[PDB]
Amino acid sequence: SAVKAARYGKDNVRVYKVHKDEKTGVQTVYEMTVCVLLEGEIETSYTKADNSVIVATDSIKNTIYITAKQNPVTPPELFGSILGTHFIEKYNHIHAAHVNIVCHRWTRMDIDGKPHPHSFIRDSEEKRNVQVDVVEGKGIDIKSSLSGLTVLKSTNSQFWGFLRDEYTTLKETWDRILSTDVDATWQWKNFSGLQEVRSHVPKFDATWATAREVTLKTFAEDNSASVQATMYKMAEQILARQQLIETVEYSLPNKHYFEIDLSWHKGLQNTGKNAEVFAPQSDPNGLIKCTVGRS
Amino acid sequence: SAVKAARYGKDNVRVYKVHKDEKTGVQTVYEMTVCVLLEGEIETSYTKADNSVIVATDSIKNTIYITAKQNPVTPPELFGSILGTHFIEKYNHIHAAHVNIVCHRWTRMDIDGKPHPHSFIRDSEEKRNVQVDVVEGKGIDIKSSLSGLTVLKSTNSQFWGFLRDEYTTLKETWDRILSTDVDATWQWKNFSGLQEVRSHVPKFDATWATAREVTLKTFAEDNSASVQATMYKMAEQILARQQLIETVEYSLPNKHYFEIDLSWHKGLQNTGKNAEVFAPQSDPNGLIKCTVGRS
Amino acid sequence: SAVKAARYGKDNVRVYKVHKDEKTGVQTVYEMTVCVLLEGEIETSYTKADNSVIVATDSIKNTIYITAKQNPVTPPELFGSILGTHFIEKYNHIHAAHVNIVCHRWTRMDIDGKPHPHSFIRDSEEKRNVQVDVVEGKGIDIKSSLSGLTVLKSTNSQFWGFLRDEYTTLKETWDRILSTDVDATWQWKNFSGLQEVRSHVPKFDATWATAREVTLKTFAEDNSASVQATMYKMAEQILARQQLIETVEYSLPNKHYFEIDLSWHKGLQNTGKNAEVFAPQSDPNGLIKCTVGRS
Amino acid sequence: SAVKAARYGKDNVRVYKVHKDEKTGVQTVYEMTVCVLLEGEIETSYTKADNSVIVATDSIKNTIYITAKQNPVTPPELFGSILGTHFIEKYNHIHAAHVNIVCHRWTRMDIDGKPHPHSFIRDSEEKRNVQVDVVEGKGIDIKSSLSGLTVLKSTNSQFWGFLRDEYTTLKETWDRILSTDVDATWQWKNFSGLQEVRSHVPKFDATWATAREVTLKTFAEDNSASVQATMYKMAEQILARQQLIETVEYSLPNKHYFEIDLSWHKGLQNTGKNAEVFAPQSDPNGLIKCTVGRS
Ligand SMILES: O=c1[nH]c(=O)c2nn[nH]c2[nH]1
Ligand SMILES: O=c1[nH]c(=O)c2nn[nH]c2[nH]1
Ligand SMILES: O=c1[nH]c(=O)c2nn[nH]c2[nH]1
Ligand SMILES: O=c1[nH]c(=O)c2nn[nH]c2[nH]1
Ligand code: NA
Ligand code: NA
Ligand code: NA
Ligand code: NA
Repeated sequence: SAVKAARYGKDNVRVYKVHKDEKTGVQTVYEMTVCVLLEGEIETSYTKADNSVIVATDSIKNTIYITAKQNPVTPPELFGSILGTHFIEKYNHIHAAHVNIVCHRWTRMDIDGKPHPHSFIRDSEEKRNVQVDVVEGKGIDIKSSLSGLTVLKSTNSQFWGFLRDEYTTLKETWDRILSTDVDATWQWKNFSGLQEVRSHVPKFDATWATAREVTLKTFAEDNSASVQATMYKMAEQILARQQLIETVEYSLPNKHYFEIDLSWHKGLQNTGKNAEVFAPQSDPNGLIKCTVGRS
Repeated sequence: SAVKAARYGKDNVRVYKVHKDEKTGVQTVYEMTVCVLLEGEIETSYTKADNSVIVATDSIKNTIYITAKQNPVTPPELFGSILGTHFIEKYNHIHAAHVNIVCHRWTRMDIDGKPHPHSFIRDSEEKRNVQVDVVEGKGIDIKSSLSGLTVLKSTNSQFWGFLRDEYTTLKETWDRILSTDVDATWQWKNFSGLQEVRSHVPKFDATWATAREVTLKTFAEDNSASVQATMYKMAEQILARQQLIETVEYSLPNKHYFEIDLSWHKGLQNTGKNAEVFAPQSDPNGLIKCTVGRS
Repeated sequence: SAVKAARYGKDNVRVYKVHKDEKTGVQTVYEMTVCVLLEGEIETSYTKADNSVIVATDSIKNTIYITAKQNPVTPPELFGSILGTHFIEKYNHIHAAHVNIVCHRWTRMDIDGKPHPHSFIRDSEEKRNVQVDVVEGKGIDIKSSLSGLTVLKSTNSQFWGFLRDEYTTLKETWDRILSTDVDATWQWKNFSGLQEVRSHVPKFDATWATAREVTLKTFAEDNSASVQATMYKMAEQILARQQLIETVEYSLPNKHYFEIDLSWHKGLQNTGKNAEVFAPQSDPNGLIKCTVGRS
Repeated sequence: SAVKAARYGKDNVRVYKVHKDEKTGVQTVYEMTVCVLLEGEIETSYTKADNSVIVATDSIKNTIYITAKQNPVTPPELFGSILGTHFIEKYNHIHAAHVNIVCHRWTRMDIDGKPHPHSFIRDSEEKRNVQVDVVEGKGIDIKSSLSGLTVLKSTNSQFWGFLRDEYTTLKETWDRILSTDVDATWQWKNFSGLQEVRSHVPKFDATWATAREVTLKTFAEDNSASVQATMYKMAEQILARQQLIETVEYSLPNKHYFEIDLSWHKGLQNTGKNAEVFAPQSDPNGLIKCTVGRS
């Protein structure tokens, strides 16, 4: 037997950082969960009990904190690139670093219509994420995403004209509820290294905001023919607005809300045009994915 | 042996309701999870296998949907009171109904600065809840709450002057992070029945809003001496603003964020006045509770 | 306003302890999650920012570890009683301690048919719990429980003869699936203090084992008329076998498995006597409770 | 823009099946959660709102139930292969089916030392899983796994001789706790189609049992030099015992248990040889992966 692939590191490293403006007194907080996995010439730790090639996972944890102390942690694409580059430059035998960062929301509170200098609310479970793969001699590959964005529209969704055979019971519909949790990923063109990532820093926050805005506006405004058709419209728009993106991937569950026939009870009408009360279904759920790239 | 207490019913009943304004085209959605447990002369179902006294839990589920079809589901204090009263009036041998409702957030989307007629976002995991106990001959007892409101302030929290003995290692501090998940409950004066609950309908939403506003403003503005002192200030204010409330209860975890000493690494300064990077602690956590009533 | 009730302490304190037999080389592990909440003359910490009355929650955490170092942690009824008594004896102004312990399963591995001296498996998510309330001048109240015991029987469950009215759609049945997660609590007679708890130490593990054995055998063997009737049989037996128990409480969800009518597809028969494939329902669920005491 | 990749289907389909032996009266239950995602000539559903190419996700759900009614659901490798093959054969334009199955434990109860004919316990949260990819013209690729197997050993784990630099604080150790949740995957050689999968049916359960047995015995008996070294030993053995396996992958968290220094309290000794009470750490955790194949 032989080691075909190996990686190891530290997962679930929670990090908080505060920035304090001495002039204005305003404080800004960042909170993330970080995972770093390393690859390189480490097979002998597996096959020969040779620990000399192991950068201890505990040391990786220390490094994340030190790096956060000495560098900006925003945008996460930059922080991830700095963190990954550190490992491949510092250790001769480490040739790839894989950094995943989940950013948690701490939104500044408005108290009596004015922004508070040091108080924050977790205003959503929505996350902003990055995956950064730093590979020696091959540059920096970055996938940015948003996830956990939960939305619902109560009308202006349709689903008709699908395949019908002996396995089909679903009725065609011209008016249904559509609800989903959005997971959207945009993949950046490969960067040559840190200098290039730094050159594009302003684009990271702007592209996240664009992806979010396009997702929300398209969801709200599209008279949806299917989840498939609506998600494609979202992806097309994002690719149009940022040329440094190579692909956009969406993964959308279809979180079903079922009509409840109450006609058995005093002829109560609660279906079709009369539907007011519905049963949200926890499971099963449709799951629709697509990756959109350039012609 | 004897049955000392018994209750039974249906839990985890998910309900969605839509209101459609025909004039304006605006739609409004409500989503809840409902639990109803009944008590009464039902001991023989336990001791003698006498199912004749059992209103089937499946029938309770049907009743929740029917009641939602035929009545307002907002404010939840009203819906809960209607639902509970139904069971005690309809069934001679059922003498108490216990209704718990969790309301989920579906906040209207703003698209290009204007409110969208039929699109919504789950803008937080914060819940608004009610517990309604409807007891035959004893009226309606209602406890309203908010829960899952997660906040953090990065300064203006202190904790010093606590008891010090041979079990104490905690250092006194004049500047720390304070973060919590707020669970706040206000207990209404007993109502005589549905007519009285209906008479006070406008007070329910207003009191929820007040409790939320007081919680946020007090958290943000108090230079906190302890979680204990800050939460008391919140409760005092709520009781002052709504005379129909008898008690306010808060249950607050103290979600710790620890300093990280980095001095071992090149004399890096990251404690006290120099603290920028912290380690959020998943567990353990302080847990502070208090119930405040009138003199 | 006035403080009507207050308690505070540390929750989610994870503790592991190992016992090493020097003679045999056998090791035994215990893992628990502990919560301790205190009450006493502490109102001024809330109303006056008087921290002098506060035993810091951090100190409570330290105390749990120290107490685990210096005492047996099994049975948990004993450990909880020791821990609670410590706080009321040590601090003049603390008058009640509320200790909750969740015990996690670490079951010794069998390797090649023999018990391994130091390797363990989490063989179930089932917990053994205690709630110990130690109140100055009022002794020690202990509630022992098991929870998270998930079982299913595929036949020998019935449900017929329930109330039928205009809210009822449920069909009577003489053969259904019954599945539940068992939560069973037995309440001990009040103990005068630690000496008395110590006097009964052997009864704690024995009564837990009896409660578990009775629950499993009754579930498996009863041709169940309802969840209500089966759970009463369990409680009756436990009370018969341990005279120091005052009450037994069961809380059982009815985790529904629905028939799937497949007759629309080539006349496939999958209902009644022909039912083979079912749809487990995540929600809603029945919830049945009862507290059984002595005549 | 163009569709680069697309797949869609139904996730979280819960399925239960019962087998009833008419001769012996013994019943056997199976419970699974199934996901099926399809690929093929479906791009126009995304780009042109052409639903004619969509096999509705609801129909996929129906198909899972029908297929479970008409076929064995064990071993899951077989059921998954049948289910996947159905979609590629039935629909001309569907060219790949991706089937994921999670099998839940329902272990027959022993009552008074004898196996009960129709009562079961969820004796662990451990799962047995399969991923089956059925691709038209390319056969059937099967990855079998176990996951959620949680183990702990209290001694006979070491970790010393790792890299030490200015980022390192971890002390070398010759005696520590090792605890992990095992995720182990074995990848079968490609099968040409259903006939070949059927030919190997007995090997599936046997290989699962072997993988489990090897994992447990190796964990218990290895005087572990590192997680890396121990996991390699496991993988090597599995590959030796089943020639139809091409690779074995392990993913193991290192769930840390920290010593607690209590020396500040009355010189209490609880470190090194005196360590009895430890603090289990919820996060962060080491994460160690490896894929082992043949020379
Ligand atoms: O077994 C281990 N492997 C590692 O890579 C490691 N790093 N810290 N502790 C460790 N333990
Ligand atoms: O055992 C049961 N008890 C009940 O109260 C009930 N209601 N519906 N099905 C039921 N099953
Ligand atoms: O606000 C606090 N209250 C307390 O009781 C406490 N104990 N430790 N830290 C604390 N912080
Ligand atoms: O938008 C949808 N897409 C689908 O593929 C589907 N299948 N059932 N309902 C559906 N809705
Ligand atoms: Na390198
Ligand atoms: Na009544
Ligand atoms: Na006392
Ligand atoms: Na095909």
